[PDB]
Amino acid sequence: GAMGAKSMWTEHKSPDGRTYYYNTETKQSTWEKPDDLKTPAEQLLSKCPWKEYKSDSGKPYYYNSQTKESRWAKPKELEDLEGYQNTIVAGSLITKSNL
Amino acid sequence: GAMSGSPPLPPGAPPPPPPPPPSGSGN
Repeated sequence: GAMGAKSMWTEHKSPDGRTYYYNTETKQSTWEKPDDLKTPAEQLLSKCPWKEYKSDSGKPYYYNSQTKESRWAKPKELEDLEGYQNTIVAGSLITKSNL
Repeated sequence: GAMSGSPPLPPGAPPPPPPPPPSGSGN
């Protein structure tokens, strides 16, 4: 009944400013954030196949995990994902994509 | 080893270089 059991994943930083999560029972490390540590925001973002990162000039690109495609402009799908604070569901739930 | 200090760093690396942006074709 581990409903109130502390996670075995802890947070640490490397000399490069990077973060690595350690599992204190299995003794295994990862660069990926385990879904048990993911903050609500991350949980929200984590289901979005489109994610924001910046290029060398600071000009943003948005990448899709399913289709593996890259675009310069923000798709509306991500736009509504950001607005997950006012009108949580933008008239539809993310269970029907027309790509 | 590495029982003192900080625990070990994992194999692999989280995408250091940005995945390819469209260079110009149909975008």
